[PDB]
Amino acid sequence: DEEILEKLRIIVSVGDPKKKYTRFEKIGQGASGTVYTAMDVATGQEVAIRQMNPKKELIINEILVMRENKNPNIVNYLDSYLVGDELWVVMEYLAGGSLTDVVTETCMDEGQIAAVCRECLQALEFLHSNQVIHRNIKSDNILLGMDGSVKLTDFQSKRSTMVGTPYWMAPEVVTRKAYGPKVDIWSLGIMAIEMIEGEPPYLNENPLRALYLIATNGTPELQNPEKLSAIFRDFLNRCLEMDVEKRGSAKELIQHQFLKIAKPLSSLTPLIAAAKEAT
Amino acid sequence: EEILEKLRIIVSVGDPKFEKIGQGASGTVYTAMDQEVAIRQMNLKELIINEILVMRENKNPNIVNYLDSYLVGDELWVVMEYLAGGSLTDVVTETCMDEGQIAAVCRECLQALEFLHSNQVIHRNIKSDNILLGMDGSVKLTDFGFCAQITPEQSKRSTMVGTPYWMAPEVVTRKAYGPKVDIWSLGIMAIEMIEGEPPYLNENPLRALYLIATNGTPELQNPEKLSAIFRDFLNRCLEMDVEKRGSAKELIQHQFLKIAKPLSSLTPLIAAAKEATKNNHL
Ligand SMILES: Nc1ncnc2c1ncn2[C@@H]1O[C@H](COP(=O)(O)OP(=O)(O)NP(=O)(O)O)[C@@H](O)[C@H]1O
Ligand SMILES: [Mg+2]
Repeated sequence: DEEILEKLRIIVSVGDPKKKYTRFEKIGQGASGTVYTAMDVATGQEVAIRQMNPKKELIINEILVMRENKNPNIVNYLDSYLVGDELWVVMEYLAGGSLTDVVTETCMDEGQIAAVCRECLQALEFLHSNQVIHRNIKSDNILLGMDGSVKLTDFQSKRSTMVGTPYWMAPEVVTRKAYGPKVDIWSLGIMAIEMIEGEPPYLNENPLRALYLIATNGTPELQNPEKLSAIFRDFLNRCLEMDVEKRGSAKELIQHQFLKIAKPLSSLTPLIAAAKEAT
Repeated sequence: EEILEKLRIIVSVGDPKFEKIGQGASGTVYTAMDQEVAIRQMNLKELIINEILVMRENKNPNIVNYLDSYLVGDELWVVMEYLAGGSLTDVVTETCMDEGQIAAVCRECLQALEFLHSNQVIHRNIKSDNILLGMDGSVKLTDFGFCAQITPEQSKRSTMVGTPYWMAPEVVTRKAYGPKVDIWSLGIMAIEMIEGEPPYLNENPLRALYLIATNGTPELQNPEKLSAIFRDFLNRCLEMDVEKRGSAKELIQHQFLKIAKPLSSLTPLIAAAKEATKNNHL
């Protein structure tokens, strides 16, 4: 408990978070811990707060790592507090909802998809340079701002029965091989397909059949290949190479020509407006 | 929306009014009482609805008793009977069972299956992890999330449902299949009881699917250690030809079951498993 506490108390701030924040509202769904949205009473900034507390954790190290390493395209650590038999971690939050609501209720054009893909690749290049693998690049984990900001958020037994379909997972992942950061590039490709088709792949499959198809055939079958520009199709091909060596890195894909048709992020705000109206 | 209203409509809206057993996935499980009772909580589909409805409508002494359910939006609760003897997995994984103890478990499982199959229900997820044990050596089946309800109208399924290592070949290859898929899975559970693990467990789940699809009837590591009668029972459970494979009704009459010991013979296995688990944690 010594090492554990002391490191906290270096970084954790003094004060009562109960007075610094108002308008708490549950949204998680912790584990691990419970996650609320709330508002800074001094600045009006809206934040997300996770309250938790404990077998052990890297918690302190991640916390330390994320306080030292921030990036505009991820939701960043803001502050932390030890509150009684609890720990509170305060992180950034955005009010424009998830990419999956946009994907579900609108039809994105290639310029908008390129804008999103570019923001995500900026997050991924950053994370990968810090030896972090997200592992869950999917529309549910992309948060949008009212100004069109884009941030990544939220970053097994063989005997267990599979419940959800792990549609975003790379072949090397589903076949339980050793794997690296490029699994995130695969999931990005899947997410780009989701944006253009308006729903994730494998929707009509059992988890096991989907698992088999991913391992065996790799990329899902494009429902309507004719509809995509050559340059978008090239970008997808680069993301969804089954051979990890041939698959692009985040750094390389940042240079891809598809990203150069990206609209300004302001082009996403009409999509957020549609999605909120729809929901 | 529709499915969640359906779920809502099954649920009791009464006052549940908090010991812990262990936290699984989908979601985490807990102990309690009000008669000793076991309660599950989860906070999000049809699998839940199916499980609840199928359990409600198919009560039987060899099936874990469903009691009630209460939903709180957010989280959802399912209340079942508590079996304090743990799972058959703890036993096969930490102890050696004799043929008499194995026959006893097989008999009880076959009783559950004959009942389910007679009610047009296929379990599709038979494995030691889904067999729970009472402190008196009771043997009960759970986990009805993946069960299929068949009809003369539609008597077969073709979907890859189950857990790879226990799935029958006709299931993994997406052929039209029926209740006897459960008999295959029971045979694999018998292999767990002999060897500690189902075949191919060291392989990744997809490798296992391929091996099942290609190998068919799995081979024992040491067939010579088995009695001829036990070996015959296994052969009948794991026949590639569905027609030749035994039904639950048929296998209940098999000579292997005649050597079953009293269910009391299982409590020393439970004790050993408990002690082993304690060993593992320290
Ligand atoms: N009615 C019950 N009585 C006693 N123990 C139970 C009961 N139901 C579940 N358990 C146990 O409580 C734990 C619950 O976790 P759980 O996820 O339900 O099992 P698990 O199957 O091995 N994980 P999963 O593969 O996702 O189902 C397990 O260890 C079970 O053995
Ligand atoms: Mg189970």
